[PDB]
Amino acid sequence: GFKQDIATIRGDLRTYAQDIFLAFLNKYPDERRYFKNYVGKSDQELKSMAKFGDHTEKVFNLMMEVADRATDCVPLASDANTLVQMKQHSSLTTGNFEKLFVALVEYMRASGQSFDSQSWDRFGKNLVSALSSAGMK
Amino acid sequence: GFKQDIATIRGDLRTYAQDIFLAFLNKYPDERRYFKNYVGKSDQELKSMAKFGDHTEKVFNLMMEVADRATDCVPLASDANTLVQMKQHSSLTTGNFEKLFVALVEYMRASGQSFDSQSWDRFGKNLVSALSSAGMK
Ligand code: HEM
Ligand code: HEM
Ligand SMILES: Oc1ccc(Cl)cc1
Ligand SMILES: Oc1ccc(Cl)cc1
Repeated sequence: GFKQDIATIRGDLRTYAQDIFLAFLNKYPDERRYFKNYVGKSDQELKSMAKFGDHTEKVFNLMMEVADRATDCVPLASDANTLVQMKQHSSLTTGNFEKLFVALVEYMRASGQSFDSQSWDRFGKNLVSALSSAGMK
Repeated sequence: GFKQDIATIRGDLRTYAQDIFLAFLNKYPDERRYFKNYVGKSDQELKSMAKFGDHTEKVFNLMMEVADRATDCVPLASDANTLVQMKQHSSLTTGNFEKLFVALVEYMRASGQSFDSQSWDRFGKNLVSALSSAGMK
């Protein structure tokens, strides 16, 4: 289930992080406007940019911690508050997060691994509600 | 064949029991709610818990006894009745058992071992029928 999925992702995190974030950017190409120098590039081109791998891994490092600190897929209020207050997130709204989780869930349902995709959908929804509660537009 | 599979499983009952049970919960995550003490725990966390290894083994011990007592993958009526009237199975339906055997067969097919998967599928089918006859919804 959800807890084991965290361990699964953490066991091969860079690969899962890149593949999920790529799924997100390919599903929602206009989301590249938040990220400098990602436009006009194929997956393989992105994966060879030093910053892409480093940054995507850090995002998923933190996502796994938030998920791991959750109870029944409900994140901590302080984790939501940190995500809202991060300067790197100043121009984001809940819809950015919703779209990332739609892509994440769709990646999980399509993959060879027995992810508990329904729990990640719940977690995504609960995170969006928490971000809203913490003051994200 | 089926008889050898019973010997194989019995030979390392702890491991196979835990492996197949987890394959079951992974394929059908909603089933975890029947085991409230296993909720929100990783696979390694679960294996450190006394009752997880002990109770899952006891489940598969009885499964093997039922399997061994069967003729041509047809279990005894008395064994089916034991399963229906166990207090722990009061809120269960044949669908719970179907799912366990679907996962068990999938596990067998995906393992590198020459399990008689078709026989376990048939055993599962015959047991589900027997449970129904014994009054399980
Ligand atoms: C649970 C979901 C998310 C987590 C845990 C998270 C976490 C992080 C972390 C840890 C960083 C720092 C990375 C670094 O400096 O190397 C970062 C940066 C950033 N994030 Fe988020 N993030 C999430 C969702 C999103 C979403 C949905 C977007 C927009 C679609 C976004 C946009 C950005 C941007 C623009 C930066 C700075 C530029 C960059 O790293 O390329 N984040 N995020
Ligand atoms: C042929 C298949 C099955 C056999 C032989 C079997 C046998 C057993 C046995 C021997 C126990 C007692 C374990 C102990 O406490 O020492 C048990 C308990 C229990 N079983 Fe079943 N079972 C089967 C299928 C299922 C299924 C499909 C479910 C639900 C999805 C289920 C749910 C439970 C629950 C909730 C308990 C009590 C929890 C616990 O033991 O900690 N069983 N079963
Ligand atoms: O640098 C990155 C990489 C992935 C995400 Cl979701 C956000 C920022
Ligand atoms: O504790 C347990 C473990 C597995 C099963 Cl089927 C029932 C109870």
